[PDB]
Amino acid sequence: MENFQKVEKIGEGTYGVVYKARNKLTGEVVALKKIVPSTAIREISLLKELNHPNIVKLLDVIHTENKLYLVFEFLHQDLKKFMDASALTGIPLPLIKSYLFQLLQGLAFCHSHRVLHRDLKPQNLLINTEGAIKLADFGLARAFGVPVRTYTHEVVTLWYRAPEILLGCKYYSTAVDIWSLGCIFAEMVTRRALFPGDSEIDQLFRIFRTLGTPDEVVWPGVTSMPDYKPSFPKWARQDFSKVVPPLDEDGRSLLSQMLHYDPNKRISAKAALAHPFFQDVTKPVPHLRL
Ligand SMILES: Fc1ccccc1-c1cc(NCc2ccncc2)n2nccc2n1
Repeated sequence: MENFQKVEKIGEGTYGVVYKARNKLTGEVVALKKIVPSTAIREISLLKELNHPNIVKLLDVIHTENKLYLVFEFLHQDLKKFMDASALTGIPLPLIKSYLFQLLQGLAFCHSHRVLHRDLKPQNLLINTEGAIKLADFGLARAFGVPVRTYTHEVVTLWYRAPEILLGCKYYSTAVDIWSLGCIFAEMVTRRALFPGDSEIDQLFRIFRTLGTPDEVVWPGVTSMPDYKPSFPKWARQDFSKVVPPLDEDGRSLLSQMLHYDPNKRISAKAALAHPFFQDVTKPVPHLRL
């Protein structure tokens, strides 16, 4: 750690403080994350090779005196701040589309290596002045787990959590990231979180109020999952035209596929990239005030 000068705290992450820092040597500006069982070290070490333009680069791992630090490529802003700033007029559809397209490429690459994110949210989707967006903290959930509360006791949000996780599936898949990204897509479009649950049941019931209570017809095997209760209320599914106006039919079609209940049938990142919604994708440059 003597090789880095902390510049400022840029966030309180799931696992510890996140700092902007400078490599006293090279002068490189990085993000430094404070987080060790050998299994966790091996998993993190493998992430050093999971390189892609839409994945925040893991530069190095420092483990000294039993304290662990991850060193990442630095990006200047997150999607949460950008959405808050763009709220009066909303993020233009071409930019939402470019961001969704890029995020799907990051997911497709990681998922091809069977690496999950598991905790996508606006706070870990990072943007630069060039119109790129990148996913931060990919693979960390498998290495360290996803706790109920962060190191600062902050509640880890449930808003983007896939229903199979909430229903107690032990061996959930890459589909959980597609669900989270669908929730984020809806939020960019409407300027409001889609499912802002404040407990596991409120999260689950919010999903059900919009998408309908799942049953054996739409999700074969759902009634067998650990946390499924036959006493869940039965809500009817809402039309997406009500849920995400004024998104066009291509976007609604893709969203509906990203929010399928049955994880085996939820669209993959690779298939989503081919959806007609991306026929006219471009790469606009966002207005960033840093
Ligand atoms: F991914 C994260 C989760 C939670 C907290 C921070 C992060 C977080 C935030 C950033 N940069 C964005 C930024 C820059 C300056 N001020 C604020 C944010 N960065 N940059 C690389 C990793 C990272 N992780």
